[PDB]
Amino acid sequence: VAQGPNGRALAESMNPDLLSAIQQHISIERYASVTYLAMSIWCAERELAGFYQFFDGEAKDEQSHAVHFTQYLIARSQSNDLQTLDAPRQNWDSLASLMATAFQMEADTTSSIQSVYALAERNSDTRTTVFLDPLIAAQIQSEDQFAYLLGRVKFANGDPTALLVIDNELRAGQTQRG
Amino acid sequence: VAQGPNGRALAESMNPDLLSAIQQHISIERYASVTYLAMSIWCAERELAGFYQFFDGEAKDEQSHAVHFTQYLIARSQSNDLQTLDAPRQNWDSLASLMATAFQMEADTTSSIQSVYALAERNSDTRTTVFLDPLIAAQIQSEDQFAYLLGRVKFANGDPTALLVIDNELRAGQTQRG
Amino acid sequence: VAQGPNGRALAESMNPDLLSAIQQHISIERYASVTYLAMSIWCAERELAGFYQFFDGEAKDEQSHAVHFTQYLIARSQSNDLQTLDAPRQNWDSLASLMATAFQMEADTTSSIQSVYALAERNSDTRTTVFLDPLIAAQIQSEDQFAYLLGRVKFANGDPTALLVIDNELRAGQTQRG
Amino acid sequence: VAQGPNGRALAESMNPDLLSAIQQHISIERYASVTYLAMSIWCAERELAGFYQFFDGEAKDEQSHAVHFTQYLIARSQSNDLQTLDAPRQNWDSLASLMATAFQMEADTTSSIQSVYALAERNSDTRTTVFLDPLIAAQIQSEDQFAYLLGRVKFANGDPTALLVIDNELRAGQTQRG
Ligand SMILES: [Cl-]
Ligand SMILES: [Cl-]
Ligand SMILES: [Cl-]
Ligand SMILES: [Cl-]
Ligand SMILES: [Cl-]
Ligand SMILES: [Cl-]
Ligand SMILES: [Cl-]
Ligand SMILES: [Cl-]
Ligand code: NA
Ligand code: NA
Ligand code: NA
Ligand code: NA
Ligand code: NA
Ligand code: NA
Ligand code: NA
Ligand code: NA
Ligand code: NA
Repeated sequence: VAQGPNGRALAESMNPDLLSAIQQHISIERYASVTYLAMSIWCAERELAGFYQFFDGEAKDEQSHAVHFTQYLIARSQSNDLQTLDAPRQNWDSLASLMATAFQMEADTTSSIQSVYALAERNSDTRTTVFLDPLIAAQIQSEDQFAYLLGRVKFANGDPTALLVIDNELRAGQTQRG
Repeated sequence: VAQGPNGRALAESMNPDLLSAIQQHISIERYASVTYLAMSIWCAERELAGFYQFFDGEAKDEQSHAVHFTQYLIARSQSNDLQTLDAPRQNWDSLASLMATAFQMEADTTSSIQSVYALAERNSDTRTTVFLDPLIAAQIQSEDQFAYLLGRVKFANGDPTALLVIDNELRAGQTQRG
Repeated sequence: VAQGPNGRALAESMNPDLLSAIQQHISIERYASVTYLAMSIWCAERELAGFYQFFDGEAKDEQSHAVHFTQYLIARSQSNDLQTLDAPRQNWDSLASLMATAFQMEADTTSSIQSVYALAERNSDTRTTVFLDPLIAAQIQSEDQFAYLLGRVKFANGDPTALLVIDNELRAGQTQRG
Repeated sequence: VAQGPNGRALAESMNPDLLSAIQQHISIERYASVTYLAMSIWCAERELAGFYQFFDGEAKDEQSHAVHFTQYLIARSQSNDLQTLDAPRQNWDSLASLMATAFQMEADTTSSIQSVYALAERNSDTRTTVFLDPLIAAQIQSEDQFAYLLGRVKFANGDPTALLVIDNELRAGQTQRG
């Protein structure tokens, strides 16, 4: 029995390019987390309490997704490498603009997973494509969700009354098409 | 065992300046109470039933805070001196203007406590700073709350529809960022 | 009514030095969080599942403490400024060495709060000293806790059997003197 | 409607190489089962009752996994071919050595599935890759589990006290990082 780079028994070696890609993806999700935290603060600063609560939860959920990846590396007997985290964006001119960045962030998170997925396929790492499959499924749901929130906010067309209505929807947990 | 000015056994004498400051602070909170009553009436007069209910409760709560201070003086064996209460403001041009006065009233209430706090520190009255600590903590929450209500009302920008939505929020007990 | 730097109604201006100190303290706690995450990974890599679970929870709790500070700034109508997060330490020669760093991290977190506290006292910011008081109280408990965990691990003197026993204690939630 | 080789209606023909690979994989899992039975006996012979119980359950679970594959062949209207089963290994010099073989057995089971998976991809048999996906997911968990058990036993470094502690963990059902 061989030992992996993190010292645990090694079921199957991992290509160093694939390892690096996963470690960077973990950074992407950690960065998405602090971005959603930044977005929650922006919403709180404008009394959009429902949006604040929503993004506070998204930040915690994205961090969980990141930790889920660190557990996979542990499971594969690979080393983790927790990286420097950039500061998030913190200023937006409108809620519509914030939601556009949020949607883009979710889509970019999926692109990162897709990048890791294709590397794993090239390396015939079937453990990793299997591991990623449900995360892609969740990303589809999140993209559908954030398209819904962005589109609904854009439909409001900057009217405060409509944005207060949506804010209250979010506070109630009405965050998807359902 | 010595007797305090109110006739009870005296654990520790209180500086007369500090006593006067507390007695005046009690007046401040009694005045905040009748102000919130005035504000509840203004809201009722305009069918803003949620705001009416909110301010009716604030008036009762502020009175309780005032009585809490009278109990402290009793506990310190100091005399109370319930003072003349000025008439409150009773006219505003808009709900936004009313909420501005309400926010200012809460902040001014905190300033009064801060004034008492600094006097107690000068007099090394640790009973009094300890007694005031949780009241300052509550004031932070109230300031955060009234900033939320004021900001949300200002966001409405005088639109009746938005103000009816917020009114209904208040009736439901949705009065903070949460 | 004046507006604070984050745009909300301003109950009382905050000195920019104090603001900066709080913003940096938020970074300290965010850094403590990712450090505990790093520590949880190290423990998982060595099959110390109880220590892994403990530090996984500490990481989430420290993040919550950080967010609690961001809410205070919101409450004070001050701007947040979420900063770059350094990479954590990730390598230790022994569990005893890891626990030493963990203890030091908790103590350094308290020192940071103490630094903010003294600045607030200089500025007579009683809202902030009151806000910090329960956090200092929690830090005392955490320091007592981490002294217990470190001392118990040191008592084991590197014996694997003893460390497995303690590991199982941690998995069960036995993490303090009780 | 055509009939498959086992006589049932045939939804889609299967390449004979892929069929043979699955039939041999069934043998692999049947062999893993009897190996874990052998391992349970070795542990029972040395009064390691927790390890005995663990491996007794693993043997039954591995047999279930094997039968799950036979059901897939039935579902695909393909013939099963239950093969001669070799005798398992039955002697080890230490629990650490036994656990090394167990870990290797789990990893080799995954390699067999990976081999079948790649054959199915070459044959564009999407039913089979889909069928295998959750089994690969389970194998990741089992590899993580057996790395944990092996690493924990190795950490004990042959000390009977530590091995008794771990034995009791296994009897309680504490068999993973959790
Ligand atoms: Cl908008
Ligand atoms: Cl951006
Ligand atoms: Cl208005
Ligand atoms: Cl006025
Ligand atoms: Cl140690
Ligand atoms: Cl260090
Ligand atoms: Cl051994
Ligand atoms: Cl062998
Ligand atoms: Na902001
Ligand atoms: Na980054
Ligand atoms: Na009136
Ligand atoms: Na008065
Ligand atoms: Na490590
Ligand atoms: Na940092
Ligand atoms: Na204090
Ligand atoms: Na035997
Ligand atoms: Na065989």
